[PDB]
Amino acid sequence: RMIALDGAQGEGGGQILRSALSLSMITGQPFTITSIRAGRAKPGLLRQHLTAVKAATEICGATVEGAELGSQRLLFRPGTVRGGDYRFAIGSAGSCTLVLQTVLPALWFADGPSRVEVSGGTDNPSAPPADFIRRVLEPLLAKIGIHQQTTLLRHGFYPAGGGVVATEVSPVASFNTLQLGERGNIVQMRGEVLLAGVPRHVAEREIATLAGSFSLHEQNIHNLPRDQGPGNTVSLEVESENITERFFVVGEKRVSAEVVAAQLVKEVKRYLASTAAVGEYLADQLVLPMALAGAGEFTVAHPSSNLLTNIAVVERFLPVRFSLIETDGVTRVSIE
Ligand SMILES: Nc1ncnc2c1ncn2[C@@H]1O[C@H](COP(=O)(O)OP(=O)(O)OP(=O)(O)O)[C@@H](O)[C@H]1O
Ligand SMILES: [Co+2]
Ligand SMILES: [Co+2]
Ligand SMILES: [Co+2]
Repeated sequence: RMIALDGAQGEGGGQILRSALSLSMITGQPFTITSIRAGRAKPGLLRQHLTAVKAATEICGATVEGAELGSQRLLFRPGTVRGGDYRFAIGSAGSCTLVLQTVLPALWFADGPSRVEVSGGTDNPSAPPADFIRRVLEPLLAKIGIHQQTTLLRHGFYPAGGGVVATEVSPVASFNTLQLGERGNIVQMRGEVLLAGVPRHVAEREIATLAGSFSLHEQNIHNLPRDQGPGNTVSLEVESENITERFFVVGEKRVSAEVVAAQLVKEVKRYLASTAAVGEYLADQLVLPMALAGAGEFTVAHPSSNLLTNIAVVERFLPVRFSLIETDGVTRVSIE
């Protein structure tokens, strides 16, 4: 029939819509969603979300209502998913990777390989950076039997954007079972600073802060002598025995370089303070792929609203069921 979704679910952001689009294309099940981001400062469909809808529409030849900027209602009726070479432009500093997050799962079930290229923002503060997708998520997808490779072609910063991200995807031959338990011992911690159109000395200060708190196996400075810009992100990649995570902070307008590294340090020690293998963000991004695979599990310290939202949406579209059991401040998310 028709699946009616409440956009106010969880934190009431764009996540429910992106996950809905993915699952609708895959299952063929049509859906309607009201109150899309209705509680936000900038409510309704933004350029990122509209581009996500337009991308999903082009890929499966969908019947759509309300695909417009600021629209808080969408009706989406999917058709047949087609593999191929796709290109989309957000037209702002909107997250390229979140647009990719939307349509990539559908292409896992295509006839042949596909490629999707999206232009826009590349290092948004509240989205997975292309480097996170490539180095954290995708190695885990591969273990599940999903083959996609993401490449950042060009960096785009707020507010101009102009960045470019592309992903290559092959159809899934066979799904597998990935079971992530405790995080296990730390193998390496790599610190990285991205610079573009901002003072050079900034990077050296930020790395010094990191090394004092963890001692980095790598201290990397990546200058972008182009515009590009202006932009600055500080990352910390945490490689443990059974998993690799990555945390980042975007150096902003007013804030000093000394503190942006410090708040990254706090965020990382928070992750380290738990035995949880998966961070709060990666947790919500593993729900759909594990659901589609029919099995799998992971541990996370504190299940976010986006995590629980993705679970709820999945359960509406798929016959899979998630159990969430907490053991000593750590939550095991498993498919029953
Ligand atoms: N630092 C981070 N590293 C990796 N992934 C992240 C990070 N921050 C956010 N994400 C991911 O980006 C997505 C955020 O979804 P969400 O809909 O909340 O976007 P948003 O930027 O909060 O905008 P809004 O919520 O207003 O729509 C989630 O999948 C989350 O896991
Ligand atoms: Co949000
Ligand atoms: Co490098
Ligand atoms: Co780079």
